[PDB]
Amino acid sequence: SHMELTPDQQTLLHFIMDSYNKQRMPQEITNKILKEAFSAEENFLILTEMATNHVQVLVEFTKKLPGFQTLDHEDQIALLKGSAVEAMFLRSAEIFNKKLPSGHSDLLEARIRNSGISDEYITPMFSFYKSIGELKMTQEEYALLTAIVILSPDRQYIKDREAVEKLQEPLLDVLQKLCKIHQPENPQHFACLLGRLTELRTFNHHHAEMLMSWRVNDHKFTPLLCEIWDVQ
Amino acid sequence: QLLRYLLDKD
Ligand SMILES: O=C(NC1CCCCC1)[C@H]([C@@H]1CCCCO1)n1c(-c2ccc(Cl)cc2)nc2cc(F)c(Cl)cc21
Repeated sequence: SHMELTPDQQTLLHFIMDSYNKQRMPQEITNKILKEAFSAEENFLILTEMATNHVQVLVEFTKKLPGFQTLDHEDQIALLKGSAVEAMFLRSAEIFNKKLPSGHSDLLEARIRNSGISDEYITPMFSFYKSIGELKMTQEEYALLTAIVILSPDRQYIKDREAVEKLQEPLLDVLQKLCKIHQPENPQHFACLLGRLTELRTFNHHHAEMLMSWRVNDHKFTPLLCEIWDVQ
Repeated sequence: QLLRYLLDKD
């Protein structure tokens, strides 16, 4: 015997990785944080521009998820709308923790704190980012956790939850096996990853409150954001 | 709508 994924699991992981790694110009966000104007308007513009590009990326990643096309079309839209917020926060946590130039963390925080976001929501946002950082996550972990977040059968209303469970279970199984292969000295690693998914769910309520605040302060969103975030 | 288009395209 051995500790390896079976050939079908290696294949499934390969297409999740090929899809996840499809990132046009990853230096762009890094340079925007470092070089753009430091105004409340520019900071908000980075967020809507990055969040819009991310939704496009998320739909392309989602539609290629193993078995996603076997799903009822209303449940497909509900999974995408129900997971968009968590996926954005998980993706932000990934970029936050990447090897970035000196001062990037300080400049990014200076921007987040000048984006019309209340202090009440910045605290759990930074706490989550730091907890993600402590786990020292691989690209495989970020890609699989994102797929698991999208294919969640227990968050929002879904007509056929069993159909969604059946697509999520092999992803959870590939992820647990990768923790046994890549972190064998830490048997509680998988449970820590699942702990982070529990923490991710708190951002649904946080984001709903941030959106209400932005709308009150006459903030504009792109048609694609208005649709996925259900803005009126 | 936009999401349906992005989901059903190609
Ligand atoms: O553009 C952002 N995130 C995108 C979203 C799509 C996926 C890629 C990352 C924002 C912007 C950055 C400029 C100041 C305002 O927040 N941002 C947030 C964030 C702010 C509020 C909400 Cl409601 C959610 C996320 N956390 C971030 C962590 C980071 F490391 C970086 Cl670089 C940017 C981050």
